[PDB]
Amino acid sequence: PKHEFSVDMTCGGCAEAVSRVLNKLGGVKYDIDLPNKKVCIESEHSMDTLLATLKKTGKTVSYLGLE
Ligand SMILES: [Pt+2]
Repeated sequence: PKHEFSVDMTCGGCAEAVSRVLNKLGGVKYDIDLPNKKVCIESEHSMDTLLATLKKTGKTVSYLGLE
């Protein structure tokens, strides 16, 4: 599935932090829209796992649904 999340990223370091947690999880194809504070993730990970992984950045995260 393709999941979209709102992630409260402020700058390049925030976008990097998101990338780092997703890279460590593995099994994800993602793209990060820093200006609009959004992250789209295609994977067979559960929405739950993806939410928890994004939250490891410490940024506020919410779920914008399936794409
Ligand atoms: Pt930042």
